[PDB]
Amino acid sequence: FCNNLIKELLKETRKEHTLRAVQLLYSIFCLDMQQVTLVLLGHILPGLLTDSSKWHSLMDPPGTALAKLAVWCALSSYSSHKGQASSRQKKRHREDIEDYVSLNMRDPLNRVLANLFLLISSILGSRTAGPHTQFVQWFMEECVGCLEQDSRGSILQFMPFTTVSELVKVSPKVVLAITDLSLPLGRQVAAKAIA
Amino acid sequence: QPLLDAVLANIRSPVFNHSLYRTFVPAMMAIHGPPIVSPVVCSRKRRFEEDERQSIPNVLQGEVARLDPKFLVNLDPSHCSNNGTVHLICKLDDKDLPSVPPLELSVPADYPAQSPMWIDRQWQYDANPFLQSVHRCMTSRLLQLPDKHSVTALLNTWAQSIHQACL
Amino acid sequence: METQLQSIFEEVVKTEIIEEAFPGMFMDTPEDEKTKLISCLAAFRQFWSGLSQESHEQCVQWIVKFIHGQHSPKRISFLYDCLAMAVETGLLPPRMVCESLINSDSLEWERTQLWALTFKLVRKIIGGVDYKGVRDLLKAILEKILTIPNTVSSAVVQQLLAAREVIAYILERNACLLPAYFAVTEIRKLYPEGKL
Amino acid sequence: IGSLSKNKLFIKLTRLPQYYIVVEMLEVPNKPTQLSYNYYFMSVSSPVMALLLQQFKDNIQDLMSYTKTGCAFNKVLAHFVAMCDTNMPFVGLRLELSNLEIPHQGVQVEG
Repeated sequence: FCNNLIKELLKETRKEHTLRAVQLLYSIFCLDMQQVTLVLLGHILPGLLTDSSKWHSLMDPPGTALAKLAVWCALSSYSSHKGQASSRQKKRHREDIEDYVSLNMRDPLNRVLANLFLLISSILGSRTAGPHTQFVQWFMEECVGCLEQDSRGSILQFMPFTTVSELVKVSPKVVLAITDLSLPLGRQVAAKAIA
Repeated sequence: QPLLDAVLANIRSPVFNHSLYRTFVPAMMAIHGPPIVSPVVCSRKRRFEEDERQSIPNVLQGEVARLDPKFLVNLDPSHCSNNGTVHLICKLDDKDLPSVPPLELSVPADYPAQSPMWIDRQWQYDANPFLQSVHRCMTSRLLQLPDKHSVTALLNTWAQSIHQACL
Repeated sequence: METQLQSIFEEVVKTEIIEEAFPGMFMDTPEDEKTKLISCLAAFRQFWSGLSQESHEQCVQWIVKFIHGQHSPKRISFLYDCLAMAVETGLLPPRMVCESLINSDSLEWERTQLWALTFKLVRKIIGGVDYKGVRDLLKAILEKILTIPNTVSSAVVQQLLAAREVIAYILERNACLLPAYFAVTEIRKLYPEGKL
Repeated sequence: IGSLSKNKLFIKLTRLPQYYIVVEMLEVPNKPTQLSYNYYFMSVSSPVMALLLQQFKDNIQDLMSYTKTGCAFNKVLAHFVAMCDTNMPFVGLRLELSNLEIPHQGVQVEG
């Protein structure tokens, strides 16, 4: 469903139409927010970033809408949501571990978001970036938003700090994102953002 | 002189080159009959693993690591971590006055690279007249370098200019 | 003789000397920012006043060819300073140098440093007082950018981005610099009613 | 250009690649002696007419004597006729290595 949707999406070739498209699409994704957003964050983003065949699509200005789409659905999912419908509660019993290798809880949405962010940081690596550098740029840009609470950024041995350090080479945007709770961990990224 | 055999032997150019066997290997087997040509253990293994995974071709690091202890080379935030991997920060430590480190961002190993770009040129150089003269002598000597070589020529010329600063 | 002029310019600019093995301090102390640049400018202006004013298109082509025949980014920048000074002196109007430089020496993603310095020159000369006949150079620039591949690299991004900076400056000053309609129509080589 | 001068040469580097004509700055101001021993280097051979510029420390080499840590001043002169004896060969090698790859010349191992 979402695959064919995003496939039909990249045809406008004009920012306004793509904007209206993603605007209507965020709404059409309602009534199934949890599972739809899970499947999206799990497949549709790696489905283009992991390989080069689908990289061709990511170069489009629709890519900015796709980034906006991703951050919007992530924010909506992380936010409080009951979503209890008859045709949904009667069909909300499956099994999935997501095989999310770890090399503040155990929740499918949170784990999928962590895996997604890890893959973002990995794609942010060097030695190849034609289309996806702009993708992660737009992602980080649209992620910046007031009244938001996503991008928790665990601070044990994780990428987000090095990720922000690298994104600084593409000024104070990440200087605000990484500042989770003014913890001593944030002192490092603050010093790096001092420049 | 005995070239009659040459062209007629060269006649057998096309793909069906098997009859040569029936022409030579019996007579060969008369004189040379060796079963022991390569009986030792032998097997073809094309590749096992091949990648740098740490930096550019080794030659640059291998050569720069051989420099004097008077120079102190390090790396800035990795904005070209894999392909470029060249933006050096150096600290002259000797019997001379210290100064600002250079940029030193090079190109592929062909080395048509005047690597330093002086990212902090303006404000760091407008500070004092002495270091301004140092910079002037630096750029004047760099212009004199014909096809400069980032590996050694850059740091050597910079050290020479820093040692020329004492007038 | 254009070759004689090139050799004279080389002698005036190239000053190759001994290996400087013997350490000598007081040998060469010229003010390159005000003395050598002005001397080169004066010599080139005398040669310009000599002859071939209108026909100086092929002459400037020869000049830029000789400039890009080198391999020292520092030397290229030093030469570019003299070109800028000549612009302020009035010689080499922006149209000529812009139309010549963009072709035959772009070296697409070949010499990153050269690419960057050339586009820095374009950004500097972006003033370029010119009539409605200015869209041609924009079209040629975009055409030269389009030849760039899709996955060239990840390290050299900022240096190549200078082209994007020039385009941004142009299309943003278009609010006050050049006609918008012409800028839009120049995208015909890339915009057939929308083709990614 | 100058006046009555002297000249020295060498063999150890090559037969006669570059001579060395030198002359003291005669007629010192208010001094019957101490002609300050001016120095100038040349690089003619086929006698070339390229620049000479006195590429070495001419004539601040005197201040190089004061750069030491401690009856005749001859100590300076030999230096010149010494340094060429080991300097001019190496650059020639550069011209030979200027054809294969990496002509990184003039490097000094640890001083």
